Amino acid sequence: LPFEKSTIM
Amino acid sequence: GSHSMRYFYTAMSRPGRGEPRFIAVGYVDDTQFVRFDSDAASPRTEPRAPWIEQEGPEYWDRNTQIFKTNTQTYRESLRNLRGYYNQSEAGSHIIQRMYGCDLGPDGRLLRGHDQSAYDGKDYIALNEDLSSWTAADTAAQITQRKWEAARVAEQLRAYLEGLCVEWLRRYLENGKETLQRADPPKTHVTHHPVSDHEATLRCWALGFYPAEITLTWQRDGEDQTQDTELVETRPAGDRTFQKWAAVVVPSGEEQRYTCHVQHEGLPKPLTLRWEP
Amino acid sequence: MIQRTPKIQVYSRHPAENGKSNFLNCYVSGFHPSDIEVDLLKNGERIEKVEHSDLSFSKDWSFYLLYYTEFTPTEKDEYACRVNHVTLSQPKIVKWDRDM
Repeated sequence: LPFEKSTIM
Repeated sequence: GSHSMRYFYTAMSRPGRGEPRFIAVGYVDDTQFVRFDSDAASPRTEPRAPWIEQEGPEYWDRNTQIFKTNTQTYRESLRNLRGYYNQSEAGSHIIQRMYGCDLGPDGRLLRGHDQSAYDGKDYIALNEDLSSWTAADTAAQITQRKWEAARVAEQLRAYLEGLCVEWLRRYLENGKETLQRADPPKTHVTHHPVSDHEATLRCWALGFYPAEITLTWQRDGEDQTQDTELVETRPAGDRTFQKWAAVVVPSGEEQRYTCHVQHEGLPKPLTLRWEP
Repeated sequence: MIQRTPKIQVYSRHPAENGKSNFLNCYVSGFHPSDIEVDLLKNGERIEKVEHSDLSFSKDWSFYLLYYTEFTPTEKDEYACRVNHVTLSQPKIVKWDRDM
């Protein structure tokens, strides 16, 4: 299962 | 005995050729089990191993939503990094990310990983403590501040120590017949004359899983590192791997050479010689 | 930008036996950026319906792909892989050698 949070660099 | 799970993300801009492509692939050890491609006719997370097919629609929708959000986030990240490096809007650039968890032979978390790269160069990486970042340059220091403000390291530590390990253990159990089965290499030594006074001895290893293997040539019990032509381990296409190691030996001296094979699938390590 | 040229290997899935169905592989690895053109050739002509693995990369960030097709090796038929990448001035052709 992948990491659920995405954060703009 | 030891197992790992990794996700590999590639986000590539292509000015004049549409929006950046985002591809994500998931692996357990050397076995790919999922893919997502923003360029697909209908972008959705797809199974790539038989043991993952049993997961319910809630799993597939959960994965698809994460990867669709990532497609949008990475398009923003590519625009931002282009700005951080004062790059023109003309060139194609790539952000890569690889993260996941490693388990020991007892199934406990050995360590977590989270690394990002820009145009094939290290950009930002989560330290082994899963609490701090290593930024490669002043551009990556901007990302570091953004990630500290969003508490990314705290979120990753919780995922790596929790969900990552739990889901890896689930996959290892569901796919135990393949993932927890080490296939030993099938080995043989070939002989090819190159001239009247020298010949190539080639030591083959085929059909092995996992990819990790050690193939070495020894002359009178001593390693032939500098003299050995060693090909990169290659996939057979049926889950298994292949590799060969070769030495150019003086004609008549073949029996002084031994090939040593070490692999997880073998009952005992192998010692091979050319058998005329 | 730092670019890395592909390493290329052409080989069969199973040990080659003339007249016996097998799979021809062209493994491209260690390249950067990811865009690459790979064709499998039978007597200098491009084979159709060639399949490939999903894009992935190694610990050093370099990309790798496996291109493959079903084939029946014979004594006189010549197989090869044609690769083009931004690092190459012209396409690179690697011949299939049974002993490699």
